[PDB]
Amino acid sequence: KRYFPENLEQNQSAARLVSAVKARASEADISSIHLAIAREVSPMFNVHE
Amino acid sequence: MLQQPTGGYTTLEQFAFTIRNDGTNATPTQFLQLLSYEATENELVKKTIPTPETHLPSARNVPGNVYIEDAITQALFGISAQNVNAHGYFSRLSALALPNTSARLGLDGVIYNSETINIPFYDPAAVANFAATYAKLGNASTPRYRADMIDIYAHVGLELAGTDAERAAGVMPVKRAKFDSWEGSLISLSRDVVNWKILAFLIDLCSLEGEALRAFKTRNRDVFRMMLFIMSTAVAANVVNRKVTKRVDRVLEYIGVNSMRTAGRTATITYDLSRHEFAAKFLQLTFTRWNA
Amino acid sequence: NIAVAHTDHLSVVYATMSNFMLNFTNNFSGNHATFKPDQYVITSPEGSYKPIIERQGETVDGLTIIDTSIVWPILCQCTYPLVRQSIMEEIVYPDPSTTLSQSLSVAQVLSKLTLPDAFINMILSGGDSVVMRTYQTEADDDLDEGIRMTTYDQYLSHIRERLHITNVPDPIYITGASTPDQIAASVQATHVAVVLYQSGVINGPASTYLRENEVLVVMPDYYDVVSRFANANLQMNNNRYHESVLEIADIFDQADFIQTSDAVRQLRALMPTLSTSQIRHAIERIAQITDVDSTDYGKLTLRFLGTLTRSLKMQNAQIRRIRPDGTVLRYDDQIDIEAFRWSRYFLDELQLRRLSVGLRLITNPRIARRFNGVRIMYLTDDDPDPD
Amino acid sequence: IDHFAAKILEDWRQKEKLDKGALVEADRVIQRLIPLSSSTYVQRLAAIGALYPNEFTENVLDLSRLSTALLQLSDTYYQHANDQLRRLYRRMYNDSRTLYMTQRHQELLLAQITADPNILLYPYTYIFTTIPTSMNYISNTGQGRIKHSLT
Amino acid sequence: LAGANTIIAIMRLFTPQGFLRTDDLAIAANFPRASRNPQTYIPYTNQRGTVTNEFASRFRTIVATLANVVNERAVQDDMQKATRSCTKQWLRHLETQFD
Amino acid sequence: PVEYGIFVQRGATYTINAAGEFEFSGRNEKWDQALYLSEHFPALFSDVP
Ligand SMILES: Nc1nc2c(ncn2[C@@H]2O[C@H](COP(=O)(O)OP(=O)(O)OP(=O)(O)O)[C@@H](O)[C@H]2O)c(=O)[nH]1
Ligand SMILES: [Mg+2]
Repeated sequence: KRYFPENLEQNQSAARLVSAVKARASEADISSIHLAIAREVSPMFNVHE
Repeated sequence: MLQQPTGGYTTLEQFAFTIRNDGTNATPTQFLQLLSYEATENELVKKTIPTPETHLPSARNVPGNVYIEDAITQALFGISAQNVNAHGYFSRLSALALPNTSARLGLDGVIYNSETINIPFYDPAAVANFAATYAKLGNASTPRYRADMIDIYAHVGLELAGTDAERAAGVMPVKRAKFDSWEGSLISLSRDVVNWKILAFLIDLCSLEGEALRAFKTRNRDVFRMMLFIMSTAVAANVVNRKVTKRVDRVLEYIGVNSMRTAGRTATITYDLSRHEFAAKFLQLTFTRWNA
Repeated sequence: NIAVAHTDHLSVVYATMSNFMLNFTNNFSGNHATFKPDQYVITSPEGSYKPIIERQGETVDGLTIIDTSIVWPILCQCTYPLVRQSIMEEIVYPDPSTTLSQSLSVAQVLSKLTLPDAFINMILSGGDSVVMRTYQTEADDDLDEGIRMTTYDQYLSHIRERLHITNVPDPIYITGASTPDQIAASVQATHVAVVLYQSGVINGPASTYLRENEVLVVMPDYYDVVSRFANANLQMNNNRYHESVLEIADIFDQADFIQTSDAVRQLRALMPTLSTSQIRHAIERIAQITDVDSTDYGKLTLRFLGTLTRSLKMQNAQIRRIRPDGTVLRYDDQIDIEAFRWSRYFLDELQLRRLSVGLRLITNPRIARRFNGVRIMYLTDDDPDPD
Repeated sequence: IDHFAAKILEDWRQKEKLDKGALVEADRVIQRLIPLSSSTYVQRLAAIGALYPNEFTENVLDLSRLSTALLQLSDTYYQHANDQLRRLYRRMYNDSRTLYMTQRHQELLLAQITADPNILLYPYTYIFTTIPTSMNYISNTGQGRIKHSLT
Repeated sequence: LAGANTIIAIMRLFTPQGFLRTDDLAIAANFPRASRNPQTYIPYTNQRGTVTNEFASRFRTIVATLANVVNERAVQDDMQKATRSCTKQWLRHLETQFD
Repeated sequence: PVEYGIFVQRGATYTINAAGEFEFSGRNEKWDQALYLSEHFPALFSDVP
């Protein structure tokens, strides 16, 4: 993972922001990403939420 | 000893002053044709130049033959020269100032302490006249005698950029010079100038008198202007190029305004503070001699 | 009792450490009411600036936290060679050579720390570019010919910041009330041939000026651009134009800013299309070709620092003060120190001087020995000659 | 900035007394400062300070926040409707190290050099001609509503 | 809008950086296509120049905008004042990852 | 407490203006070092009466 500059993740002031990013940062999964790229071009039938 | 002609030493083909340009040895006048000026809102007005100090610095007892022409031309136009005051060999000119000295100034531009064989040298009277003013390059650094280094450049501007009406008026708009240019143009110009035997120009400037002198000032005006140009690029606050439809116009700004800059740049030679004091003094003396 | 030995001894230690080579910054002015450290940054026009002073919060092994409590031992449980005087300790005057050599080692190390990055960036400094349309104002115009235009977004993303770096007035807006002379005045005042389009139809003498002088109009958007010009010739057309990349070297030309000599250009033509990754890789390779000399104290300062540099962009990186508001200031000839005007690609004066000579070597025909193209043809080889 | 502004007030008042022609025991002919190195805002102050704008004589500026008034005034001069005043202010801003002064000042300086031949005084100086302006602004700072009688 | 300019300005950050390619090959192959004239919007295009990448530069102006917004964001708690600047640093890092 | 109220109503910080006049915040915010690089200064050290 390359989410943070060195070494702001270590930094105390940044803890709120770091928790904020780790709140959003999904672990990479190949099938989920391939699904993302694919969904970009595949026809939608049920309206995506 | 080389005899001095009725015209200056500069009349001899041996002392031709010629910058490289367009693959040929162009004379300075035909380079200065290339120069063009963008007037801006500012105005240069030439103050009266203070008279140079009477004092001639002592030439300290120096056994060696001091290469003075090299020292001067490097102090004014040298790409890499610095601390041009720590050594203080310019004072050596004063050794020539005495009537009937055993010293001679060679065409090589070295000050021999005694006349020596197979070394041609300027007529000692003329050199005495030249040293009587230019030894004062020796006190370029001494606090009591330092030249103004801001005001003097106005004259540089007027003598370089100034139209005959502006030169008559003694006031010209501050100008921003430009010319179609080759890569590294200011450097190569500055070095073509550094190789010049300017001691000829100075010795003629100081020894000649009467009509023969005035005819010198006209014949050599463009040369003097080229020295003034190299120097002005040395102090120009900035120096850009401009694209001009598959051509490049070098643009130095501004003429006649010493920016007092000391940090180096690839575009032009740069004055350390010592070189500024030196160039100021040189300008003071040479301009004092150019108007009389 | 203690101050008699503070003002008269420690003060000359501050006065002496004030002179050390690596203490380059000013520390105070004495006015608590108004002092604030000058905030230089390494702005990169094609990147985001790295402030030198930052609350990065890395503690440097605890160095950035301050115990005020330390004043108590100073006032109380500590002794001074002057305070003791009733024994008289001789004062110690330390050898300059230790901190001098340590400073020299640090300086010499970081002086050559940046060289491959600096060299590569020097080479590619002109390589940044903007997409630009070239509309054709008259019949039988080659696609190179005509008015040149680029979106405000590109100019904002590339041309502008470099104008701030080059310290020139912002280029004039053109309203079609614009005489060609006003445009020329702008192109002179800011030596890049660029003017921002504003509003209204632009008169034909101005159009012929912008065309003849290759001045780059900066259109806010491309919707019906021909309505924006006085196409009295009726040659110009909304669909008649040519897209093309235009290198920053093709607009700017400032010798200590953007390397732009024909040798380096002739070099860039040979370059395969790049990326920041490929460039970082190049820099790493040049770095591993030249294993720089270092004193043992330098190896120590290296490992202390002591790793990655690659995060910073450096494309035309310059050193400039930012306002505390966070806006990046232009170089003030009166405030910022002279050396900061152009990072001369972060290279020594001597390296530039040699560099010109090498450009003469590279451009020389006798070493241009990689040949392009070939002609298959079925002839007898009766009298061979390579030429 | 506050220093320069106080000095601009001083030189403006003194020049206001010299312009009325009354004899004055002035300490020096140009009471205001010359920046040698300074920020942009000081260079602006030196420029409008040199200009001796009609606005001071008219009391158009508010002196309660003097330096601010001078900054805004330098703004109006930076893009003045009058080309003379604009080009003059701009010229003063471009060469702030030079001390611009009216010719009537310079004659005083010359008298001073005459009386004390070896006196030191600032060498870098330009003698601009002052530009007349016909617009007499009404003013009266201090309490009191104006009771207009409309024509 | 008359006074919501910062909102519209942030909203322009969401505008897509690609182009609307008509499905040329698919049309030539006579593949099924419910549209009268088939086309899809490609997210981004090949970089034109030797060095700069238009997409990355767009992201650069995006995070510069976001940094100005984070900067102008008034806060009262001290830790909020802290994460403001830390947020600014982290945006500044995301830009390099993106490029 | 009284002088504290009079002081803190002025603000816990200030910024020097481009005209050089002080401009106090008018607010009682706790200071953070993140502000040290900001335009603001602590108000206690303004030395303004
Ligand atoms: N001499 C002078 N130059 C000015 C003035 N105002 C703007 N400039 C020029 O404009 C450049 C920057 O413009 P701005 O950023 O708009 O100026 P500012 O600091 O915002 O000040 P304001 O014009 O009052 O908003 C400076 O480098 C100046 O050369 C002025 O009042 N006097
Ligand atoms: Mg006083």
